[PDB]
Amino acid sequence: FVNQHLCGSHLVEALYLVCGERGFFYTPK
Amino acid sequence: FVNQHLCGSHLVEALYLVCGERGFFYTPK
Amino acid sequence: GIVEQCCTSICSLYQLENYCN
Amino acid sequence: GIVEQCCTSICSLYQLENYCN
Repeated sequence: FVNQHLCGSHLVEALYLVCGERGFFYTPK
Repeated sequence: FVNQHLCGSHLVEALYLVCGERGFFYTPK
Repeated sequence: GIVEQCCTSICSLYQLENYCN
Repeated sequence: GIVEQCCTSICSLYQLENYCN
């Protein structure tokens, strides 16, 4: 699921799945 | 959509919708 | 943190916006 | 940033993990 173009909610979802209990930061330019 | 229990991907989704171009940080304990 | 305020208890816009950049 | 690496171009696990806490 990670090896594609990921935008918007799709990108947030990938971060959520990958980072697990760590959580993550989502910071567009 | 924000005034409920929000867990996991549901919480991430709400952050994404609310924070817009700002982005956000998702950091569980 | 956010899980306590929004998952284990009812979330609010007010609290969500504290986690925006 | 992340949009450039993962949305405008093809994402990777390697890059995603740079944004985990």
